[PDB]
Amino acid sequence: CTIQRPDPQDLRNDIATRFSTNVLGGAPIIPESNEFYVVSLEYAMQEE
Amino acid sequence: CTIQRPDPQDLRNDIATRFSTNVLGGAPIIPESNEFYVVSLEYAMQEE
Amino acid sequence: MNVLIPGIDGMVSAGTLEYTGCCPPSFADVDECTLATAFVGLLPSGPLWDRPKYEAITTITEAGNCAACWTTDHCPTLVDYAVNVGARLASVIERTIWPAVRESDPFTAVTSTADWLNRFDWVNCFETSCRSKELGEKTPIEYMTDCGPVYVKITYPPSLQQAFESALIKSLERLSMGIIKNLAAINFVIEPLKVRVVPVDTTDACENETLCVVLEKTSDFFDGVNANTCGIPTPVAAYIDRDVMQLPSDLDKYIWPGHMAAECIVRSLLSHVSRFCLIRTEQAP
Amino acid sequence: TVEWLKSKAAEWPCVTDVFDLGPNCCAVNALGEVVCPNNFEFYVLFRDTF
Amino acid sequence: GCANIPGGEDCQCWPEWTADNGYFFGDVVQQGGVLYYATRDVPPGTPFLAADWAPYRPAATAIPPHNENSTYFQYQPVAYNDKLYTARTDLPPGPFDPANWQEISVEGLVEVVDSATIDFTGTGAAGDPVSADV
Amino acid sequence: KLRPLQVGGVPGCANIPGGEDCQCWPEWTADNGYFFGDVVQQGGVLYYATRDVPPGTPFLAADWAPYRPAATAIPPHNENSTYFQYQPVAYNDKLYTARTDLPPGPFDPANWQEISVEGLVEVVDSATIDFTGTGAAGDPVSADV
Amino acid sequence: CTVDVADRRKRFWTTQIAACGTSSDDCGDCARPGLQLMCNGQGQVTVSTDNYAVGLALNILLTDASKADTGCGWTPGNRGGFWGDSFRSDNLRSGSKIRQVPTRTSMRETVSLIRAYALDDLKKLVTYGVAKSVDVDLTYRGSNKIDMTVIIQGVDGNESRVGLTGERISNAWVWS
Amino acid sequence: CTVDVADRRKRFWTTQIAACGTSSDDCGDCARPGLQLMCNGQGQVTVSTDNYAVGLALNILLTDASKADTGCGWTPGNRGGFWGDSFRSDNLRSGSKIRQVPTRTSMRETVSLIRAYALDDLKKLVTYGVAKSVDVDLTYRGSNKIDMTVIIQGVDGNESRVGLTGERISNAWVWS
Repeated sequence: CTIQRPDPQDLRNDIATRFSTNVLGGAPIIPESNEFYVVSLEYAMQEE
Repeated sequence: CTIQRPDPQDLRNDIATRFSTNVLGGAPIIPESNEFYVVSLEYAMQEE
Repeated sequence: MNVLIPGIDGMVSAGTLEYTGCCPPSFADVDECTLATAFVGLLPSGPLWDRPKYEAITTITEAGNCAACWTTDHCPTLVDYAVNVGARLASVIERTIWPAVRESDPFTAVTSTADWLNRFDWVNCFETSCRSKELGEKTPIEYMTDCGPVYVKITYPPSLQQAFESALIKSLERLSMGIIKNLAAINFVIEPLKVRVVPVDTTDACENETLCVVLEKTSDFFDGVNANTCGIPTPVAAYIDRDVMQLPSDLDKYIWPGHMAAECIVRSLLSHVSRFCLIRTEQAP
Repeated sequence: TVEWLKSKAAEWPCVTDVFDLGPNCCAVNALGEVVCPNNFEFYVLFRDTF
Repeated sequence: GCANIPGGEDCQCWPEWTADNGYFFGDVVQQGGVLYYATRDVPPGTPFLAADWAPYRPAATAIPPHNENSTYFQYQPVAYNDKLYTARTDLPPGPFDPANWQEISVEGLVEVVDSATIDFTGTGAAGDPVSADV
Repeated sequence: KLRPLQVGGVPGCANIPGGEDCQCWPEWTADNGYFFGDVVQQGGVLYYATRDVPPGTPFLAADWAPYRPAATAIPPHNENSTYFQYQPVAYNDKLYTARTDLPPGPFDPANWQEISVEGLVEVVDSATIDFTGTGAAGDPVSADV
Repeated sequence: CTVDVADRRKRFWTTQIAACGTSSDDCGDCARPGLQLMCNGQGQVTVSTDNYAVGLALNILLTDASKADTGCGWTPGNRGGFWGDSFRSDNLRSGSKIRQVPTRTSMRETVSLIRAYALDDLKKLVTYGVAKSVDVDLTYRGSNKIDMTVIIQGVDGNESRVGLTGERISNAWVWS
Repeated sequence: CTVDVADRRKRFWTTQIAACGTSSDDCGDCARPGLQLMCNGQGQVTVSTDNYAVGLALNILLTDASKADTGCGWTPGNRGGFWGDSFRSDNLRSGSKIRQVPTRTSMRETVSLIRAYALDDLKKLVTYGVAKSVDVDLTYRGSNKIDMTVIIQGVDGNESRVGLTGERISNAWVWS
């Protein structure tokens, strides 16, 4: 690698935390919901 | 060679396909709905 | 008159151009807060977007991450999603484009210095057991044993090795630009290593054997490297106490990597000369 | 300069290969230490003429 | 305000007491301005019991009597039957078993007299060991 | 079961777990040289060095052991560690204490304070050497070939 | 297999009437629509996704469309619309233009004008394939008051009627 | 660079109203337009270049154009116009023909004729690309007196309006 490639789990936690602090106002996310899938996509997009 | 900034329309088509397949289970992106604006916003991010 | 500053071609004179005006805003400018609030402009306009776009406040949490301030009268809309997208974007720019642009230049590389050394094919002369005898009878890092010297691989502290490799890469990049082999250009090339070549003789030589040159330190501090986009490179010391690192006793009291790299480079540059020493002196900080 | 001279001598007409001095051609003084050559010498091969 | 970004529990070095978290043996906690250390592996949810926490100061070591509900580290000393024992490995709670603990002796001195054919030297002390030579 | 919340009403539904940044117990960094006893925090776990570690060495399992503030440790004597005064160590399963500040080096009984006790020993005869006595006062150990 | 009968298609967030509560201003009570957050048993809030057709109708009515080219011009930033319309493929615009009526005397003519504009804009519900017979009943002249009840005719998620004149809406999975 | 925006195009001298001062003749005070010389701090006079559009309008109104073919003809040297029109590529004529009105009774008709002629001539201001909406308001009959107020609609040197029916004219750098 040449840039950094942080630990996947940490990256997904940060993405989910940003989405909860901004959109849901600080509450956690229901698993297998629209927001969960949105978070997973973003993650895939940031990986790319 | 290999990789380069994608045609705008192709970029948005791919973002819309990903969004509708991985989130909305395959439903079309109906214009002027909240998913239309979310897809527009993601495309803008990738363009910037 | 002109006052000349060193260059890749001796001592040229330098100058300054006028401030033109156009220089695209660079990495330093982008901030999550300055472009989280900007992205709210991408939404449409109308009675559904006017108020929310007007009440868009933004604050900074602990770990950067410019978030939206949910006062106890909020109205969940898409505007906060736009704040989110802008903040992300700034984050992914700062973690994806700022590196890989900082690493493509030998004068700004931070985390890819060893890779740059593998590109420049840099080999050390002091680390191989088949070293040249003219390199000294016992190099500072070789300890003595009945059957000859023994080199000891040193594992420098991470910060010191980072600074040393960065300096070496700067000097190798400058040398690859084809200098003429006089003393001013050589000193300018090996300047990032904080070492200067100074002759020993005064009288016109050219009639005596042994035209030697001593190496003299110009500072006790490598100029470091800043991973950030705003600041100043933090300097690190350029030396090692032998007793602190717990090395064998026969080695020198203070070991300088920059001095050894500079000695390698200059002994390779002036190889075709037939008569030239290089008297190394133990330098305590 | 050694690689430069080799890359220049490769441009002579019909010079097929350019080699350094082989291993069976080193030299040692009376004391028993290797001597480094002060000149620049190498070999060439005209593999399609002679 | 910003009622979505929460902050607090600022940062201490010795943590405060709380029932919700469990403490292994040796954990130090701060309660009522006093530093206490746990004498046994306390399970979560249990309230503050005066028999589970003992007063503690950083440079004051304590060799407690061996307990049945403590997680001891390697080389950690305990007192069993008025003898000193040190754990050999990172062992979980359980009853005392000599195969888990090393007994720490101290020293010994013996009396030796030179015989007609062997000379004895030393008294068994460290650096002056018992030795013999014909 | 999903209930429409309100304007101004997430503090209720959720509990908004707050953030936290505690970095006491300075983090382990290879740029520093550690002595025997120096405690660091790595991966959220406290470790204590088992010997003097020179700068630049990576994190190895043989140099750091887990730490708990009220737990004591009498480690076996090591020749690469700096011992403070009255530091107890175990040498050949015998307890000793450091008389002064000892620099790194091999064992030297003159610098260690021993305990003592008087002592006893049992001996068996051999095919070449015959043993007598027990070592106590009045019965010195003797041996005749 | 046999389980099949349930579309795997889901619905995204939907704007809702009175999601952010009413706003009294002594002239009456408005609605102030937004996004509804549905809570759970243990924290874990989630945006609601009901009433899709009314969501599109609110997205259409409450967003300004592009203004018409005048010789006067418009400020670069006031000409309405959405840049995202540069990428759709159905060759249409986004928003409505009820707030762009050329006001005139004889409020009956203004009523007729607003009827025409509202009906032209709401026909995009049928054009998208979400409703079938959207219609308005704008009827009053008062001083300035006007009532504009809107009907959004929908279907169900299983074709239960045979031999219709039209053709099932293309997005009858939102339930319209 | 970023301080770019300044059209490097300059303006030549312009004819100006009352540059040479009024000329009282007991019927009124006319203007006598010419070239205005601006002084400096230390000698060094210089011709002014302000009010470009009105200068062109003066050069148009105060220059006789070629007369129309008659049966008797004209003196070789009185037929109006400018020979320099033989070299322009736009295929147009230079000057005005309000001084060639075939005077008649019922001064209302002469008013209409002067209106037609002046509007035909001043349309060349829009045709060249210096104005956009020239128009006159010639309204009187008196004994012979007539007012002929002229308006020359202009623009600015930076397009600040979006969505126009027409186009930025051609020469909006003169400021019009």
